[PDB]
Amino acid sequence: GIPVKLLNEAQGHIVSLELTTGATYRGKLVESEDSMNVQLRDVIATEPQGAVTHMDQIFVRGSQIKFIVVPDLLKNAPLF
Amino acid sequence: SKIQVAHSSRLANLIDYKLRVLTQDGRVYIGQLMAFDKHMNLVLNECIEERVPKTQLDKLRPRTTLNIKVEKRVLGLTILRGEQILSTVVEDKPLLSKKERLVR
Amino acid sequence: KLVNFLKKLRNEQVTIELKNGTTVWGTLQSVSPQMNAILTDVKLTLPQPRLNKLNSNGIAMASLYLTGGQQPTASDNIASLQYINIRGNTIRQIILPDSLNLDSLLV
Amino acid sequence: LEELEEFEFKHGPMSLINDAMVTRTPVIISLRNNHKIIARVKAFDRHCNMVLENVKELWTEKKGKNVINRERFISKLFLRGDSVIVVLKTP
Amino acid sequence: NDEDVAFEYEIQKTPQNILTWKRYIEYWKEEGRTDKQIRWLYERFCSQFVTDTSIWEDYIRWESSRIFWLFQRCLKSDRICLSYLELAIEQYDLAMIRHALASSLMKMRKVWDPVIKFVEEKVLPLTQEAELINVLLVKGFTIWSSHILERYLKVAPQQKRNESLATLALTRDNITIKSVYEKPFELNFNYLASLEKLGLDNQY
Amino acid sequence: PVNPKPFLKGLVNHRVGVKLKFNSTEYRGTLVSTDNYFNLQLNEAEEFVAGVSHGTLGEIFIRCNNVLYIRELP
Amino acid sequence: PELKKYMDKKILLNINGSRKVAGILRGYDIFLNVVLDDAMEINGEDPANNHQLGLQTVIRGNSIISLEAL
Amino acid sequence: MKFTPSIVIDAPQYYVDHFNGKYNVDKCVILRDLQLETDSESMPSSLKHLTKPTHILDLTNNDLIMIPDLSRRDDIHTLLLGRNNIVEVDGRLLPMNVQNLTLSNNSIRRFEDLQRLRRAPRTLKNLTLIGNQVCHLANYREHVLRLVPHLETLDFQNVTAEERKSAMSF
Amino acid sequence: YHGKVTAALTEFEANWTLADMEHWLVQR
RNA sequence: CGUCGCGACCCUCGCACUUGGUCGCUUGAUGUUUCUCUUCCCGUUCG
Repeated sequence: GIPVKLLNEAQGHIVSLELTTGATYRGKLVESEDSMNVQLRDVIATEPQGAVTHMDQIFVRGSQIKFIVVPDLLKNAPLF
Repeated sequence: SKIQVAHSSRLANLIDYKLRVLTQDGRVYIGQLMAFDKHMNLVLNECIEERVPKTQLDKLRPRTTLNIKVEKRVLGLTILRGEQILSTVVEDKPLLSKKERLVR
Repeated sequence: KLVNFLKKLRNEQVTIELKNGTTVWGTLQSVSPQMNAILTDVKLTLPQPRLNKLNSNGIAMASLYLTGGQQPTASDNIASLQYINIRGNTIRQIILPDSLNLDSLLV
Repeated sequence: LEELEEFEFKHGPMSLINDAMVTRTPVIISLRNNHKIIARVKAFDRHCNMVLENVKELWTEKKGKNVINRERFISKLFLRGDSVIVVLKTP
Repeated sequence: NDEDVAFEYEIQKTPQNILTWKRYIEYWKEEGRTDKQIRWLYERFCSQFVTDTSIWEDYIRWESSRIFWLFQRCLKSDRICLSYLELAIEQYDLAMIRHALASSLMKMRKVWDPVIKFVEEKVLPLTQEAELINVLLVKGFTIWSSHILERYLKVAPQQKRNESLATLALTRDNITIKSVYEKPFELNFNYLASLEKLGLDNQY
Repeated sequence: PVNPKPFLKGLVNHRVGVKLKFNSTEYRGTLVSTDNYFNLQLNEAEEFVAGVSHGTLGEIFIRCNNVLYIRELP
Repeated sequence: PELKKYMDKKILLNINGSRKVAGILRGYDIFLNVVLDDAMEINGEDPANNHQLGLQTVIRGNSIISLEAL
Repeated sequence: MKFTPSIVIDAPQYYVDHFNGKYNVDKCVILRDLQLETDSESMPSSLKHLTKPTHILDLTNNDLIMIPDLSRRDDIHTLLLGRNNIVEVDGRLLPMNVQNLTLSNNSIRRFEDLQRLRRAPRTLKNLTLIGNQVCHLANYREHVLRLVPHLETLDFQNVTAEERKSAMSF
Repeated sequence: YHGKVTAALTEFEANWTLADMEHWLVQR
């Protein structure tokens, strides 16, 4: 339904997502899939404890996403 | 005092209602429900997370005289994944936008 | 099969017990095909000894407090909610009304 | 479709539960939280959901360094099947 | 407790604000004041508005034997009497169900079809060789259903006239059929039978 | 070769040890039947926790998801 | 998994149990199973603590948490 | 007017953003210029109808003689009471988690009228007392500070470390 | 009326304010 | 470990639809990982 489509509308923007592990990633959503798999590019990663690190590109499996934070502009999307 | 909702209110009726969404790691997400899914994936606008710190958790034990000081993160427009939801509770109804106050 | 039995229990008082041990006393208003319950005039509770074992029950106590209904400081952490929607995967047990004529519902 | 269900409940492993239901004998269900339930099966399905009668629930709880048994009697109950570890036929 | 008085002063501010009385009642439900207390408050809620029935209909929705007693009062005092037609039909005492409905049609009527089935379908099944020659020789050697049928035929269209006449015959309305017919073969022969059984030999 | 389900259908009427993924429990018993979903029915079962027997159970039905492995016992 | 852009490139996976495996992606699956060539178990900075795994290595997809390019 | 249930139930509720800058998140309940006179046999029982949660309660320009008994509120982090006729500041009556309190242009005349401010919750970060008679008195600011030294702002002027370190020495 | 009463048919058919509390609130 | 801030030096002259750099916190508080308590003035609540 709408929640995955909203993650398609977020492509090209800086998403922030938290995993079940507590790890955080923030970066440009370059791909996303109906399973909520995502690809982030130019990624600020963060271990659950808060130790930051940086990565060029990452793929994240949907099963392990806790939540995804999406740009505020998309509250204007025609989906709603 | 608190909000009452009609007993027939399915999740599809609670769109634009501000929910508290309770999740498998003991945290709550609070925001107006913009959309949902068969999985209970949720879109929460202007979302704010709360958690109970381990320093406050002791205050939940036996002796409204307890006053827990939760820790909060303002998240913004957020998609919750369905696996994480334990339960949802209605916190508030759709309010008038403050624009509507403006007299002229 | 038997979720279509639960769908008949509308407007009847049930004590749902959750996987984490929280007990939800309330009037059952709905059961989705996936066992998502909706209940009204609810009283969440955590059994007495569970409040002493915070390594296992800290998450349960935190989710109970964060419902915002625990304005009562009653022991066993009672929280009162006018409405709750419970995702069906979280249900451990449903303690049914004693007077329920099971045969008429199952047949 | 449903013919396979009537096959599997008759020949397959759940024939134990079916036999216990038909002969009305109590089963000792063992749950993922280490609670036992001793009860009569009134109905079940492929997920091992059950409607149970005369449920007796049994478990240990701990005080300090020793354990005290606890008990409940529940007249009628429904059990979500994902929580079942084992079901044992009472002799 | 104090909290009632906060609504009472509000009633003294503007008593015709219906939402004040509604919120006052709602608080008394939420705390659970007794039935005989809430009755006094609902009767106040009606008495301040005795010119309009809608508040009586909310009262009846809470009083739901006293709801039938007050409904008999509200029928004596017409859309609510139309709403009563299903309850009134189940009383089966036809004068008590029919009089309020015909009064509501007089001050309009929607019961005109359910009561027709109350005649032919509901009342009529219960209200209805050599042996025949023996009976005839012995003779030789020696009406609520009818009223219901007449009421139905009073405003019945031409197509249902035969059905009404047949219902009158099934109600053993010999005199009524004889009177009405004086104003299809089967109807004529039914009038024959009414004359023959009533003993009007010269006309028969 | 022997695929999982043909193999398990071959162990029926032979004694197996079903080790669960939980509680370090292993049930040792005669396999009577199995589901397409790999539920199991054992007879003459013995509960073992960490190799210490909790005695003979009789018949047991074991839900598929609790199982770590089934091993044949010689 | 439109994962093709990683093919024959080196990747580092974080997988269930906080374990990490690095290797060359030689194939993938609907369930996000993956095949690694030249695979290595990683658990520290010290190359003596990291272990060269087998010539071929299949990772069952529900275990993968993230799959990070190198 | 005086407090009645419809007044407290009908009151405009809308989310504001003044505490966040980006998102509208604080429910502001408006009771302004409404000329509610206080009456203990009408007001607190009416305030049992004040919606929950609520975060700013704006009782500006009302005829209250003391701070309303909102002591049962965990949620009202901002209480506005400007231009009211408050005479005494009983810190028991404040909300449990009140952070900002605005007593501008009330009728407070002596430090004895302030003395029970000491009882206010340690969550109180902001106080406004401008336009009270008390603001003209000598050592007024130092008095308010040693009554409640954990203020961060008093009369919209920052409580410096030396002011706090003075106030806590008493 | 639903017609007029007659005995033969009758037998078969039968055999089938603010002021309430305002002043009190002015003194209590 | 991080994070809210606080307060000083370093950026900008103003009518829109993320002010920037840097230092002390010798505590201004706060969240989170890993390792191994007596006593005296006193504020405020409870039955």
